[PDB]
Amino acid sequence: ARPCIPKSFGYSSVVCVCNATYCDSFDPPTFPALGTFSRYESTRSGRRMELSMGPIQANHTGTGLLLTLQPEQKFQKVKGFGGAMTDAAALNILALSPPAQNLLLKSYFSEEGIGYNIIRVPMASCDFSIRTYTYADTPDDFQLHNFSLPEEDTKLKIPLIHRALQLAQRPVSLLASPWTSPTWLKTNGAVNGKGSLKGQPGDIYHQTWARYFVKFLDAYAEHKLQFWAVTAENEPSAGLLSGYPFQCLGFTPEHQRDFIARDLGPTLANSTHHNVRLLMLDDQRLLLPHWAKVVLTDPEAAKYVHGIAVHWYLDFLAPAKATLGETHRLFPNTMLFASEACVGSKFWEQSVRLGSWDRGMQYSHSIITNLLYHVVGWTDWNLALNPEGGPNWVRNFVDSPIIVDITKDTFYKQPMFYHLGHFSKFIPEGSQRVGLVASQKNDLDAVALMHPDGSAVVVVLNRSSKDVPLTIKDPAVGFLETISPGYSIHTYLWHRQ
Ligand SMILES: *[C@H]1O[C@H](CO)[C@@H](O)[C@H](O)[C@H]1NC(C)=O
Repeated sequence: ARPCIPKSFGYSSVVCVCNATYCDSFDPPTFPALGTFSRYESTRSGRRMELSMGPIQANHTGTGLLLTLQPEQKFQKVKGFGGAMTDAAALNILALSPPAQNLLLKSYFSEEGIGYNIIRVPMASCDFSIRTYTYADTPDDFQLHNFSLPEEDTKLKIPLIHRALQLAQRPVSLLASPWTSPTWLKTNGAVNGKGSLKGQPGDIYHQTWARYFVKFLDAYAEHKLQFWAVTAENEPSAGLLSGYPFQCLGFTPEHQRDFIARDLGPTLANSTHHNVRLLMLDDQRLLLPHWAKVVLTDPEAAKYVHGIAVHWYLDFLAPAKATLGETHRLFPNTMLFASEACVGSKFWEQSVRLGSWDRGMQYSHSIITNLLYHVVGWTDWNLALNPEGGPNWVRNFVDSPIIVDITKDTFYKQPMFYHLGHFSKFIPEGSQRVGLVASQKNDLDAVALMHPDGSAVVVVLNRSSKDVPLTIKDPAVGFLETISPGYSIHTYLWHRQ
């Protein structure tokens, strides 16, 4: 029930200011009767997920673009939306006073916020850490007797995850991903650079690494936290590049295939955590469908892979059809999940641009393209970063939906936050993407889904500067007459009975 406190920092739009005693928020969900729709709108001009309502009439007065809901045409069901609880995000959140911390967590996970239901958790350190470390740095301890969780986990990440679940509107799913293994298991004996596991799949090195996954899950289970899934490795292709700066662990598609088939798969299966899902790839989509073909065409490996995790750098171009589309065609029964997204890597662009509407549009656009190409989930990177895009021990290069200003006990909600929210808040787990036919060529990006209870949700993004007259038809209800303003994003919701 609290509006956004706008503030400009010289970019295309504003950020919403939050501190220890104030943050913009929503009232509990209130669903209108059949014949009425709810519209949430955000615009570059300043509007932030503002709610309005209107009628769905039997008569059609519009003569422009028409989007027709086709509920009978069913597609993928949604797993959820969320972000990463990296060391950096945790450090930034915990730098605020407790009252502010709660307003930030509520913004993300609460019904008063945008209802995140997914949190990606790095297994030990990555570039968004203030130091390098793994859970077993003590050399040659192949039985992992000295495996343990550091302060980053027990004092920062875990307590914040518990608080998020507590505030959570919906059940939250945890996803774990490792960047590097202890250095004594790597060919190059370093946390980064070009290096992979030593030996070959099946040996003591590969068996210890797989055991590490189990140890990680055990440790977190001791802290009353269970995981929905883990990925086989974060960006496995990065560890094949000479001089790679961040923590990594190289795997060729063939190496991952064998590691999963011979080590990871069996090990997780024979553990008490057998129900945890295993996602392969967890890398850029331009590596598809090749990586998919190499791993999934091997029965011994395929039987352990539940889905394919993909990453994407919004600042770059990548054909979705040749990657996501082709991969779904070749393996229609293996879910596609976006495990990491980020923007601002442009060498000429600042890592953090407070109030950038473009970066927001890149987020919602990416989510729509993903949804239109079978993806069941979209996961952001760092939940929060400081004004310089840190802390990062190597270098700051990406933005974050929420920026924390510790010296002022305040945090800013970027347009990215709201563009993400237009989906995360209104698309609960179990929602199913359905048909939405455009009557003619247009400049809008749109997607329709059906909630588990049968109600409809349609997101419309206008990345152009011109207002677009629009009519949305639901065969069972009628016509919804509206207008998609230039540089705006809308989420429409309505009962179908
Ligand atoms: C920031 O939040 C409110 C809203 O603008 C502002 O009036 C106040 O000065 C700050 N709140 C506190 C006490 O931190």
